[PDB]
Amino acid sequence: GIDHTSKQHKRSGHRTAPKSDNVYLKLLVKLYTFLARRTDAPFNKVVLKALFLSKINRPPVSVSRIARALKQEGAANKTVVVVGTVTDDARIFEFPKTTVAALRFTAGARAKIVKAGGECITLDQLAVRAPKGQNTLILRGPRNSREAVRHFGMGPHKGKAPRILSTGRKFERARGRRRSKGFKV
Amino acid sequence: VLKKNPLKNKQVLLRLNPYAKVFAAEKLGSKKAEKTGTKPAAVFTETLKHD
Amino acid sequence: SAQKAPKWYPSEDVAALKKTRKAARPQKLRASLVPGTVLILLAGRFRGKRVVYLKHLEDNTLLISGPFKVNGVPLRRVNARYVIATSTKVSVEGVNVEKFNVEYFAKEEIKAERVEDQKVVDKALIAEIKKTPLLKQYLSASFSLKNGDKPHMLKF
Amino acid sequence: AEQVAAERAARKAANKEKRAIILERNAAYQKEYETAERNIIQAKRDAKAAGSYYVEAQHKLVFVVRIKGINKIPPKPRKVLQLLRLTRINSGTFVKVTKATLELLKLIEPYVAYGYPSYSTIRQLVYKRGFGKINKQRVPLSDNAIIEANLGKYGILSIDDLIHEIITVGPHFKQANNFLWPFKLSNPSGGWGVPRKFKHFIQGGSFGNREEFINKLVKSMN
Amino acid sequence: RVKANAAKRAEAKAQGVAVQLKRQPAQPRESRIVSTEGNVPQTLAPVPYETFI
Amino acid sequence: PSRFTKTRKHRGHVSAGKGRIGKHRKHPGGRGMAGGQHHHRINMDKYHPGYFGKVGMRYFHKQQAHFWKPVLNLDKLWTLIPEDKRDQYLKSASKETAPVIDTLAAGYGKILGKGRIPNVPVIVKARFVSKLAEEKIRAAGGVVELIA
RNA sequence: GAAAUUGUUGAAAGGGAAGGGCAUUUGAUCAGACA
RNA sequence: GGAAUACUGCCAGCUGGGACUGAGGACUGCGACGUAAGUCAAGGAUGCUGGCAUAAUGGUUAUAUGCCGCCCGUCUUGAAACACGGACCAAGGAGUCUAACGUCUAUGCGAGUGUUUGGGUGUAAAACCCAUACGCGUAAUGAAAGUGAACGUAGGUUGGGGCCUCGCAAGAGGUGCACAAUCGACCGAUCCUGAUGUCUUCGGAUGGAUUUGAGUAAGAGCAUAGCUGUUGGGACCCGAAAG
RNA sequence: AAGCUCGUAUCAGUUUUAUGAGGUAAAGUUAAAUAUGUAAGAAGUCCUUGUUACUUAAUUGAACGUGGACAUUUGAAUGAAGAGCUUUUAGUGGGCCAUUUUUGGUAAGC
RNA sequence: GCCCUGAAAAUGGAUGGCGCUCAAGCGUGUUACCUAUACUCUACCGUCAGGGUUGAUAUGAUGCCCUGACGAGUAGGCAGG
Repeated sequence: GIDHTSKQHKRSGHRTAPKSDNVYLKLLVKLYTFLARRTDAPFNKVVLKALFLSKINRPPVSVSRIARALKQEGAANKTVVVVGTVTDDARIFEFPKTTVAALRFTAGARAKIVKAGGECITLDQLAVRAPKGQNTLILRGPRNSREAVRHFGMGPHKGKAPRILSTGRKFERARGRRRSKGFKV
Repeated sequence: VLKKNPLKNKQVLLRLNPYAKVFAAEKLGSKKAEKTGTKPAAVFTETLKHD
Repeated sequence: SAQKAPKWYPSEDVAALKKTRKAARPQKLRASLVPGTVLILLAGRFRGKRVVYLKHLEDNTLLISGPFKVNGVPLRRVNARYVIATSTKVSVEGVNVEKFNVEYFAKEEIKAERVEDQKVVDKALIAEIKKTPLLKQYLSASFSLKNGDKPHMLKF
Repeated sequence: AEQVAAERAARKAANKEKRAIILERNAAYQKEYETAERNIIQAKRDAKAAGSYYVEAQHKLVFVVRIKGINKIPPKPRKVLQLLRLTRINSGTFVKVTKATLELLKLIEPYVAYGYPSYSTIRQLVYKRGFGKINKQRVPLSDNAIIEANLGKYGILSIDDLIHEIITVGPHFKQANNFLWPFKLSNPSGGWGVPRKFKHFIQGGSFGNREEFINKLVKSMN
Repeated sequence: RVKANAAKRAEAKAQGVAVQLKRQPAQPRESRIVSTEGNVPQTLAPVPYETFI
Repeated sequence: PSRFTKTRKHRGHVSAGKGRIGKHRKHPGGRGMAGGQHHHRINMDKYHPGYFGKVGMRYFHKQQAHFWKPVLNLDKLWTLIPEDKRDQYLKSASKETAPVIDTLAAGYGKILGKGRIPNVPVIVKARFVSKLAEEKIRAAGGVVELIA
């Protein structure tokens, strides 16, 4: 027999392909498995594995975050890419021109982007416009801003906000949460 | 598709090691040795034959 | 339908065969087989007879004659692997033999050509045979093994 | 298209040079070995004629073979064997001998049999059992492009250059010796000798340092 | 050792490299010729048992 | 769908995924929250800190009406304008005409200051305000009328 | 009109159980295939 | 004074017999051999001959022979156990539903989201359309009265996929999303300071602090579905002495 | 089990060099063998001139920085089916034996 | 050193049995040989990892192919039927 320093028959723990049954989704997974293979530029290889991401791992990139990345120096002419959904932010009262390419836009972020003389794109047209990825910005939305991640790792002195039904007085503020009743934490 | 051992199957032994041909044609496996006259000095032999 | 269908079907195309690297190369007989050598047939019709080797045919068989005047074994193809070669020779140089081939022996009573050449060859052999005493009696007799005989010991 | 025709005898010329350079370069490794084995002979002779003695240079390379099964091994040796890449019974690789690697062997001696390989066995193993490690994948050598596309950065552009870097224990011994997948041997052809393997070679078993007697055991296993 | 390594290198920067700036383990000892002249091998043998009590 | 459950993969195995030593039995740790001071204490501490005890004043007959005070940051506060009219106010922003935003009409009880409205003067009606909320409004050129 | 279980006929087997695995001989049967 | 054998080791030394395998299926490659054309044992088998077309080979099943083979399920450190259950057969027979949730995944929309308590309607328990609210979410924090998030390109430093510039490339530089570390600024609570001011004890500006929060710092949640998990229910099935 | 960010890379039931700690065996205060902590570089080194409300008798220190310079023998051996990261949940919580030591017990399949 | 004595337990009785004496016993040495599911080489099944291949004018992109390595398993978990 063989003496193994590792565990045998052990998968890599990655998405080889989406779990979605969506048909039009798999047409992009089909389009970027082709470009990732034959186009030698890493951009295609980045967008591919971003089409396999689950929902929780795809937070939406608001149309305000898109305006920061344009204020970022030299990037005002780039074509921002979002694999995910673009959402509207009206808290910004001005928006640049530029371009955006994403899977899904919300109806609000479609107007706002079109409103300024800019343009909304899909991913397929980006592959046709820039197969290699010339002059693009990928942007991810914040992952740890979720409501559940707020609860991850609860335990003494970690400040993790216990999972609880009702918030207010009289619900788990008393013994162990303050020095006067018992101890603190 | 299948591994052809050298050390048998002379044709694969000749793609590896292009020197295998001129090795044998000149022998060099059976190559003879120059002759020497040196003898062990009488101290070395005295030690070896000792009690 | 009693069975739906497979949705891709295998093609009835046949691929040709990869070029094989093998070549017909002439058999190298074992060193005990020399033209004009008493042979001992180990199997077949004539198993046990003691016959005289003549020529090595193109099909790798061996051409033998009894002679038919002696032990009653005609000119016949025999496989070199079923035949014990012996240590006693007859002089075969008096025989043409150039007329033979494998095509001659094809199957495709006995034809009158094969009876002519049967006797033509013995004129040369039966001359040489009687020269050593008993070799006419010897080429006529059948071999056997006896109680106590050990083929790994005995010489042939 | 030019293609097939005009790039053939253009390429086929470069093929001619690789083995024309392997031609001259191996000739130099054969004259190098023989005059070294001769000077070690002439030195023991020139000394005995001076009434003196001649101590050999110590052996800079060993070949280790794993003699024991895969279980009931204490933790400390079991970690060493895995650092020499001895993952099964009867396998083995070449080990450079320094003070660092030499106190490892003292830990695993009950579990291995090792010695000093001659140029004979280094040449048989590599030709017969020698494989490369290419993107893992344990490739058989069989060709000079498998060695040149991997070790060519170091030189070592033929299989005659491996055997040289291995036996001279040259600078690149670590790169080259890790480019060889561990040698998978068979059991000894004529048996092991002795009734019982797991005594030390000095008490009549198979393990420990058997020195130049390893050349004979490996060949029955090759 | 860090400073010595700094010295040797910057020194060897006008010396045309060939640094050998690592530490290497104790090697197997190289060849040599003893000289029996003046030193004769002294034959020793095991010694018999004794009580000596 | 019970064709997908895992007890439809456990057919044929004796103990049905519950183990052969500890078996599966009725209530090993008592019903519900029982033993929360005693044998489940290590659980209540860590993941329910503060469970036991009493904090402050009781309130008899509490009504959530009195306490209704929704909050609208200066982040938004321009959303309350019709998006068709809205861009009429952003451009051509002067006094003698200023948008009257009734925040109680939209269900808001207090205007907080979270940040940066634009430079357009705006009339903001609100029940309550915060000290920073007006400073940004009033410095934008508008005012805050209080209502009831 | 199933199974336990039973009567009849036929076949085989049998030295203190019976039954099973690997292997082939012997008996009965079976296609396929060729042509 | 010469040798030879022995022993050890090596040859890219020679030759003979035996057993097993024949994967793959147009060419490609590396070589070898030849002035040349070409051939070859060089990225895995071909050529020649014969027999039976048969139950010959092969299957299937009973028997016989050689070696092997303890009785199943269960608890158990340990069962073939002189531990427990089981004569046999057929049919029934055990992790379900739900209310309330955690993680995970898919889907629609997305600073929102949820049509179905109800009304309109209909081919009539379906499907279709819809006003008002309401629930969660977008604001936290204190027991409470109460107050309530930009010094700055929503900041700085280390590291970061990706993109852009140069260069033959190697690599360096510019920008750096998410994310991890870390120091700041902002809101609330606790302790400290206590301004121009005032119905003279109200007001609370300013400025702090090895303090504290389930916070801000360009929103991500809502709804349905599914797997797995938990709580209450007869609760995976059967079973008490009792009250 | 679900994956996530990444991929030349920090690691390691291992040695070596360097350097601490120990008080058992033997010795009769001394002190092993085996085990054990740390280090072997870029989060580095040398210079040059900035910040502070701490520190100083002090333009002096401390901590952090700007500018410049030294890259793969970059700082020992070997190895590395890659390194890290998170969520979520099953079973288990009666153990038994052998070796090398050892207490209770006369000993024991204790 | 070997052997004998010391040496006595209950159904019949066990170097495993027969039986073995210049052994088929005891101590030691050199060889030859036997055979595990382990080792080497080959084919095939599956698992994992790494790569090749989207062009009409066919039939599968959960597809086809290339290359390697690996395979015990109760309680338990998962994927595919």
